[PDB]
Amino acid sequence: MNAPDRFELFLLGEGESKLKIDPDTKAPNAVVITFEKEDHTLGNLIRAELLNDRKVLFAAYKVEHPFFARFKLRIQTTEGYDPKDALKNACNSIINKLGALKTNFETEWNLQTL
Amino acid sequence: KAIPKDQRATTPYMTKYERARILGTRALQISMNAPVFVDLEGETDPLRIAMKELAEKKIPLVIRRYLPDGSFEDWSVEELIVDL
Amino acid sequence: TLSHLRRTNTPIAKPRQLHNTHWGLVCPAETPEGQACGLVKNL
Amino acid sequence: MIVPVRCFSCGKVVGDKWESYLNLLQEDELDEGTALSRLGLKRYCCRRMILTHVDLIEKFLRYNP
Amino acid sequence: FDMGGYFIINGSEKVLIAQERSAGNIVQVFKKAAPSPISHVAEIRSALE
Amino acid sequence: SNTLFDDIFQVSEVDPGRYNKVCRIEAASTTQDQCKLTLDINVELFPVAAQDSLTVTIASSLTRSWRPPQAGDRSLADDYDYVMYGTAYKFEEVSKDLIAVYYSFGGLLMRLEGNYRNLNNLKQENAYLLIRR
Amino acid sequence: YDRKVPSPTGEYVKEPEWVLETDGVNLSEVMTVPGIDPTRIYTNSFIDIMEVLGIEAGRAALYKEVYNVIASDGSYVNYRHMALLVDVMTTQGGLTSVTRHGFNRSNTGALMRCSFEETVEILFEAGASAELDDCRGVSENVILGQMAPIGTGAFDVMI
Amino acid sequence: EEGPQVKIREASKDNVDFILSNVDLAMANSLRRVMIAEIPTLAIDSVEVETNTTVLADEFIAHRLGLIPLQSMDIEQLEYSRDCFCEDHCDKCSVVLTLQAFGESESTTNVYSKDLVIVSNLMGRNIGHPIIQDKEGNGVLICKLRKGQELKLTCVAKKGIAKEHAKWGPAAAIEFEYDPWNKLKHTDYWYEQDSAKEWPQSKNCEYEDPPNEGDPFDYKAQADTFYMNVESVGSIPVDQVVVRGIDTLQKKVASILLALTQM
Amino acid sequence: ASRHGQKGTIGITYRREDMPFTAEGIVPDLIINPHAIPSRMTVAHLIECLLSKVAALSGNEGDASPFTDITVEGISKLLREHGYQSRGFEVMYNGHTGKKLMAQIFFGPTYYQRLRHMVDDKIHARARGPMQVLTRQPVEGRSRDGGLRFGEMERDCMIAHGAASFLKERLMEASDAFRVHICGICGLMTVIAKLN
Amino acid sequence: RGNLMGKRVDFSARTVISGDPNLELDQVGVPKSIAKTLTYPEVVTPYNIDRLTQLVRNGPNEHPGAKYVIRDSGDRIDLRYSKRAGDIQLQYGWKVERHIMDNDPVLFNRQPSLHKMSMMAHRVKVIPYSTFRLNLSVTSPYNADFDGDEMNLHVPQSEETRAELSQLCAVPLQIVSPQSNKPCMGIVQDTLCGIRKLTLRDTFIELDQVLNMLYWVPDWDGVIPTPAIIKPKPLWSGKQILSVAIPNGIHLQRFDEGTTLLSPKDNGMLIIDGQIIFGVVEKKTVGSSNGGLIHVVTREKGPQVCAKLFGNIQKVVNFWLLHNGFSTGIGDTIADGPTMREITETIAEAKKKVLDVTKEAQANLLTAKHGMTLRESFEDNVVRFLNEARDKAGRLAEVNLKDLNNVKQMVMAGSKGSFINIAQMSACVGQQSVEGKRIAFGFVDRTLPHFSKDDYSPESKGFVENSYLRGLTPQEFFFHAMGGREGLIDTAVKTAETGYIQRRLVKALEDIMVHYDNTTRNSLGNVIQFIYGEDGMDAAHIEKQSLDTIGGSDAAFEK
Amino acid sequence: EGLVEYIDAEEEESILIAMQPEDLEPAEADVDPAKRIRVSHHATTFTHCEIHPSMILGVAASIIPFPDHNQSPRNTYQSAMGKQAMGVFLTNYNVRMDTMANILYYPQKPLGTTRAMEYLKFRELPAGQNAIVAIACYSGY
Amino acid sequence: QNAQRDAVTLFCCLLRSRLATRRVLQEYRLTKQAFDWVLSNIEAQFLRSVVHPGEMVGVLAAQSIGEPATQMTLKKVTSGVPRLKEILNVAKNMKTPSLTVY
DNA sequence: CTCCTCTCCATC
RNA sequence: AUCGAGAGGAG
Ligand SMILES: [Zn+2]
Ligand SMILES: [Zn+2]
Ligand SMILES: [Zn+2]
Repeated sequence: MNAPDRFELFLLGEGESKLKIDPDTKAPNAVVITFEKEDHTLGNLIRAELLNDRKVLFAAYKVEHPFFARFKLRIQTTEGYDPKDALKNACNSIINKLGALKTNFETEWNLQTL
Repeated sequence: KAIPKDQRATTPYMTKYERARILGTRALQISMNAPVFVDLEGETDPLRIAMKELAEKKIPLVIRRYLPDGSFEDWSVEELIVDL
Repeated sequence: TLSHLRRTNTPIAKPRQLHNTHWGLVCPAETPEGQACGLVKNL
Repeated sequence: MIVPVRCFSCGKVVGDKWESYLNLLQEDELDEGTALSRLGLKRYCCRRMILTHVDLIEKFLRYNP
Repeated sequence: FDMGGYFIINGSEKVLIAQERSAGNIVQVFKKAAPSPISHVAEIRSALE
Repeated sequence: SNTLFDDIFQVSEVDPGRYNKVCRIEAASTTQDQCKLTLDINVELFPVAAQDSLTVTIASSLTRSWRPPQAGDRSLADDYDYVMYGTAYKFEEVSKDLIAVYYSFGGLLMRLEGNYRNLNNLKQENAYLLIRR
Repeated sequence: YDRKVPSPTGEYVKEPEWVLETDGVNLSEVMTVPGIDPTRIYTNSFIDIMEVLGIEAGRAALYKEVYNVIASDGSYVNYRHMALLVDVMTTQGGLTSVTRHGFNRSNTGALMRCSFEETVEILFEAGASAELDDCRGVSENVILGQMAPIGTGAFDVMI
Repeated sequence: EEGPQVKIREASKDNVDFILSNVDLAMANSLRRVMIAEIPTLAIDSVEVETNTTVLADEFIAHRLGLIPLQSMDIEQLEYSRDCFCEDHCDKCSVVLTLQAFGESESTTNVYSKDLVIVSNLMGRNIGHPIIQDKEGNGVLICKLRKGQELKLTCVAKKGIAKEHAKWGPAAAIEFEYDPWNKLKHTDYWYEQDSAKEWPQSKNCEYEDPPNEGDPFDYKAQADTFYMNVESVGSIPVDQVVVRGIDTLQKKVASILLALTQM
Repeated sequence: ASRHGQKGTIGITYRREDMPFTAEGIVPDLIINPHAIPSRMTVAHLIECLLSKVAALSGNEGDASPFTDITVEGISKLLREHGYQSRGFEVMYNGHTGKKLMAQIFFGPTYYQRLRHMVDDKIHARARGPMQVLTRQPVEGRSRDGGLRFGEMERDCMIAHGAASFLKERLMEASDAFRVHICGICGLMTVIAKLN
Repeated sequence: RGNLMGKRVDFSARTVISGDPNLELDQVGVPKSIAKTLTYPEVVTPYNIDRLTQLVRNGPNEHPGAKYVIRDSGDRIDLRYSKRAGDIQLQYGWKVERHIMDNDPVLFNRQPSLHKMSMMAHRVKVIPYSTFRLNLSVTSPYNADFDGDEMNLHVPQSEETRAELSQLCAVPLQIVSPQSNKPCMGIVQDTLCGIRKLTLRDTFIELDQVLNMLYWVPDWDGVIPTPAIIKPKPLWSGKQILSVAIPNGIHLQRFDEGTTLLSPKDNGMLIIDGQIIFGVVEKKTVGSSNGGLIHVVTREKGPQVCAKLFGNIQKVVNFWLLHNGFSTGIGDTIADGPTMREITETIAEAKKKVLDVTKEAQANLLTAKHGMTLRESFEDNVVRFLNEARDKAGRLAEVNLKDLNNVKQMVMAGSKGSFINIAQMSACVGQQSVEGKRIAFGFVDRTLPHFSKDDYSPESKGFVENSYLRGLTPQEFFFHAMGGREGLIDTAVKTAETGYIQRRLVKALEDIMVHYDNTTRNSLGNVIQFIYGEDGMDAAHIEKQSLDTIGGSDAAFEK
Repeated sequence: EGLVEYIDAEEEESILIAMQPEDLEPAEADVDPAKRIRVSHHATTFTHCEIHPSMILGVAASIIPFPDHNQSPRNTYQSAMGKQAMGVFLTNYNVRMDTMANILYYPQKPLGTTRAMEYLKFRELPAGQNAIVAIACYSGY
Repeated sequence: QNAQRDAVTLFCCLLRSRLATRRVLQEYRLTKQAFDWVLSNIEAQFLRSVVHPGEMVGVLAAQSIGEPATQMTLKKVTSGVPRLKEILNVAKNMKTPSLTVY
């Protein structure tokens, strides 16, 4: 009766884009990205993947309330290297990693019997 | 009767009660478009306005404090200290 | 239903307390919380 | 009321399994244990869906119009 | 499954809850409080069944 | 900006006192007898045991945001195996002509006891600890 | 009984002392006994203690008691409270009970006493005796639905 | 060949039991997550009861139809009903289905899932088939009927995802173990005497080397090698279930990549 | 509720993916928090759990009858020869991360009962509404779109706070508030209200 | 009494409450519905028309909207119906009954209403799902649990009224409470079993986790703290970051039984300037203690800063515990085989002791103690011989419990549990009582008709020899069944008085109050007390602080 | 044939009863440490024996698994929560017309039953499902 | 002015015990400014601790005793709830009277 | 002679 | 409007 609709978990609403970007006040070269309509399925993913890149100082995420799907990824990075790339470069790294995982799995799926 | 501007004990400090009903009593004026007697540095709530009028001691109100024998004392809100 | 058909009330010593002689006539556990606590009993 | 499709906690379709579960209980003498295993039900969530279900529909039907 | 120990009245089932009462024809002794001149009393609720 | 104490210590007991990772290590100083040291060593990522000799440095240098490494291309004062960071809380007169500092390496604790460690072993936030060999 | 007690030297040190704990109250007469310290003898009878040592000794035994009930449960209440309760009892003259016959008849407003227990009868004698009620009490203003002499309505705002 | 490696021990119609090497835990997980919740499927979403003199009530039935498995092989070339521009249904988004059963017999007549009749344009693609894994060839008891009782209705299967309801899951139960002997020391075993004898070694202990007491803790170690096994309800066949996972994951990863560009 | 006076309310609903899960992939239907266990001595609850597991696996009747030679040491052996750890514990993995759980978990079938009292037949708000006749105060129940009684006992807690105006707001505006006319001589309500 | 002094009233709502470990302490998770229903009369002022005219247009059932617009002449314009509800131009000085909005003042209480604390101001946070959500550390003072306790919300209606919540009743102001001059909220279950877990030496959380935790605190200063460990791996101590939540100039001195600025048992608690030095955080530190960090932080920093604190400790330890996690099995109530053997022989020598007093007393040598019957001095001996059997068999149970023992861990943390809870669950349950005496002879000179007459052994007068996991026996069951129930009786009755007492106690002090001369008088003007509390101090700002002028050596005082 | 007789409480007053009719009156002639500790045969006259002691329990309370391992008032709590616990209350619920009637979609018998739970017809018209429960802290919700 | 002294008397001997010369030099080594601050805020700390004219003490005390009253449920003496019932009632008929001679 | 609440039943 | 049961939380 007060329940929120079950499609509000992956659809967006109105005047609600899937990425908000904002500069963190506390630290220099720092950024806090709000993800509408997403969660741990790819919060935890980017964060640990935004960690293997040596040009990053800081990288964390958090679901403020498991009531609404929105997690905030905050990132600070080295002098110069703007985080908007940091995210990109990582977001891509993943694409490849999975892209490879698909074919490799494809190869071995076609070896088996039954 | 009356009690002079002198011979006053009465705590010079603002009672938590006194103060809350000052904030309130101004908020009731500020909520019905009566003029704001300080610069409102970007706040719009008639409660949060009063809190600035008080930080800046610009509330033209007096307290009347009653001593249980039927005597009383007057206290301008510019006169009282706001600690707490 | 099974229980409400087997209920025992008592109107008005210490009558709510589970008594030795209740052993295997009244249920020791089954009685309602507060209000008429223990005064009602189940077989 | 009838065998649930799919098992609440795991997801394995269990609907089809009912009428099956009954025979290799009683056609070829088997204990409810082994019967749940021939039917592919290896997880206990996905075993409890069937071990427990009381088929109340059969008794429902007994009424007439 | 309905084992039925009720009556129907105006549609709604109704249960008669078994009432409790100290029995009759005994015959007991009750040590009575100090500010009572009455020390012991042997009580007996008498009625014909 | 430098290095604040040095010596080679002689561990006399290991203490697995209802902990798996953290041990309490009581030691002794070979050089000058007026010294003993109780220290809390993470025996998981650096084992310490029987009648064992090790070297202990303090320093206080090589503070807003810890970087990662990259230091696979930097200077580290890392010629050591085991190196934790602390705060100093109370400095105590044992009596004398004898002194003793206390340390909280985020709860891993340290008692050092001597004398010549006065104008040397300071007061502040700074204070690392480098064990080795 | 134990007793933590001054040494000449200075340190408070434990010296045990024999106490007699009884099962029956008479205080007019046990203290007047020789052998026993008549500056300490104590009853859990805070009504007897009042008849003997004076209103003011009562105020204490009544606290000591109130306290000792609360404190056997582990609960610590901050003195100023029981010291209020314990006072309101003591202040009229003897021990004014926390019940209808105590506080709820003691020359207060009628509208108030009214809102406690003997509702009508108060209002009755209120009418027969031309009691002019004050409206300085709390309830007397809850009754009248008014901004009552309390925290906020103690004082009064002016220009 | 380039990154994430993958052996497969045992494969089947309903089980993909596979190692997975050279990968981050982070994603190895987020694979399982998407796999479980995010690869789209088809399953009844509207029901139009026509006449129902069963003892199962209307919404009861309309529920189990939900849970029923409907072939979601070619689902990718079907549109989300929300997306498409028709009002309510159209063949491009929605597959309809009819069920009519009527007690014709004395001896309690069932309604299995196999007498759902497709009524809409299949347009050639592979869709909306009650998956039968049943022996006698009639998976899922819908309900049972008496002598003179009927049940007639229309089901309108749509594209959905487990995030929107578990009926739309194609995954059943995904098993997931990493580092069998606890050499990562990520858990701390709860024991009374041995810990060793007190828990049993997982089937996954054969494919990994024991500890040897003389070795001290490997602190710098990370989580490589995850011993997954995917099950399959079977609207999507076992293989794609993992694949469509890697894709839809890849998808949203990329949609967030595009987003930066579209700002 | 369980079967041994472990009354609880859902406080949150999690999907199958944010749930912790055993290495055989089982999500739990229910996470009750192990703070409820040791301050109401409910040891059976736990026992049930362990037998049930074994019943769900052995495909058997769980024998929970009161006075028996049914032991936790008897039950536990049984589910050793089965494949799990003889006291229920199962290594679970967090749901967001998939990182192992630092400490094993108690898991099992456990008869649970869904009792009455569901939120929605309770939820009641009232912002003005139907009054009664006698006293124009708002009317009892939530059955009537009634109002809530700010009974004496709460007023006490309003007097304590020294909330003067606010206790008046409860005791005039919302609820009653009535305009009577009074005498300047007699002092009663004999006044005629010829207003206009 | 029922109508005037406590009225039914409007602008109120009521529902089941549930837990929310990511709400603020002062916040009140209000369901959308209820928020859609209650209304605050706001005015049309240039400072709001914008946000306000919007609401009018929104509709009396899309959330941040409203019903009812009120005008000059003084009439209802009903915004559900009315031909002009998608129009209405607002003229300055008209009121516009609006939906209750995020961050509004509300009075939110649980009943029974037995402090000024089961009764307080809150911050509104409109949410889905029809339960009233509140922070688990506003648990204590309402006396809540989320197992279907209902709670009552009221909404002010005047600006001044709003203020009267916001300034006086605000939950953070009630943090340090007059009753026991100590704070009444604290750290509770999950949080508390976490805050210890996190904090013990052995516990080390590293980069990936630490980075998140840091971010997890909303008041983070963005500086990764330099890690206590930097060597072959870098790690931070549990303590390390928890300390991120601790504000500045906050110091704490504890010292327990074995505490010695080393704390080789990690005893006591030393906190220096927003970072913690040694000592396991638990109930005594983080609880609702007297010396507690909550009692410090509230005095020293303020309420605000402390009402923020609660969150940060939780938001963090909650996170850490989300990924670690802890449970409880029946295995946590098991005891070792040579313990279990020893427990029984501890009862079995105490079984002799009762027998041998009953042996003595039958042979008329049991010396009658002073002022008590022989029969009493028997009764007394056995009951003391049987408690000391369970208490000892209990301590044998406690000692056998390893530190990995969950039950222990909660008991060490002070989250829930006690010594008695171990002792019954693992060793023996002990003697039942019925009105202070061992089980009575209901049947004539016997207990159950399964016994002989004239039997005064433990077995027969209700000593439950077996542990709860062993399982009681029939006699045993019935006996414990007799005692259990004795509780329930007064849970139905040791209440009905305790409510009548409060009712009087209140009514009798009711209208006593400090006046404008620090005197304590009442409605009559009769002084009760010349300064309130005998010193004119509010007990809120009062602390237990030693008086080192008194105890200790005449010598040590000079020196 | 008089192998069982009906005893009322007043006649109870003058009998010797046996809990178990087996290991209660055989010959006295090892002790699996886990089995709870029952006293002894002690007493020699036994007028009549108990059928089974579980039968001292009510109709709500015999639905409890292991009530004997529980803290008494808890049992009691169940005993009042069983009468609020949803399910198949009568097979005819389709035809009866009752102000308020609840039933369970897929009510399962419990997995762990009572020997009394049999004549109670409970495992045939259950009130509750057999859900897998994790007892652990998770999100602290 | 005499209650003023009396009403402070206790707080002062504390103050004295702690801010006495040898200590405020030896044990804790203040500096003219630092000290002068410790002195400065103690006054303004005290000040904030004074009861506000308004504080509705009647209820306040009552609840404060009435609550712990409810926390009571269960060496031969009437204690707890029922004792309170005697005490508040001015129990003429007290169940356990008892002298305690010293 | 405990607060507060929910729900169902029968009536001049 | 009036009566009366059965429940909910403090156990
Ligand atoms: Zn399953
Ligand atoms: Zn379409
Ligand atoms: Zn007149």
